[PDB]
Amino acid sequence: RSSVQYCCDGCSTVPILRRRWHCTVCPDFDLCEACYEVLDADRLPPPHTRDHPMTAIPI
Amino acid sequence: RSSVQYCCDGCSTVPILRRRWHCTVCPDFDLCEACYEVLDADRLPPPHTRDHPMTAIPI
Ligand code: NI
Ligand code: NI
Ligand SMILES: [Zn+2]
Ligand SMILES: [Zn+2]
Ligand SMILES: [Zn+2]
Ligand SMILES: [Zn+2]
Repeated sequence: RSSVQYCCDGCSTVPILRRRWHCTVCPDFDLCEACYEVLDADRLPPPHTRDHPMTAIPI
Repeated sequence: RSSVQYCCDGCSTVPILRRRWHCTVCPDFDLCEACYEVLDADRLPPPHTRDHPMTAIPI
């Protein structure tokens, strides 16, 4: 079956499991826990920027 | 990001990797390689039946 899943925009892991750090500003941007913790601020995929508020959403 | 992935109707693994055994008759039915090889038809969710032709589709 076809299933909607969240894929990390930092590392392309899919599905993100347990929780996803979601951008409140971008249209459709999510990070897994590891990317949220380790991705460098100047290496975020544009147009996401480091000032965008992120929220932890249960999967 | 939101992403369409294939989820196995036999074991619920998602994404199916490599290839998916896809039902030609049902609306949206897929098995991973492992389920296709070892699950008996009585274990598969109605309305899928053993006479439905299945085709291997690369992921
Ligand atoms: Ni949102
Ligand atoms: Ni089809
Ligand atoms: Zn990631
Ligand atoms: Zn953003
Ligand atoms: Zn399976
Ligand atoms: Zn079927």
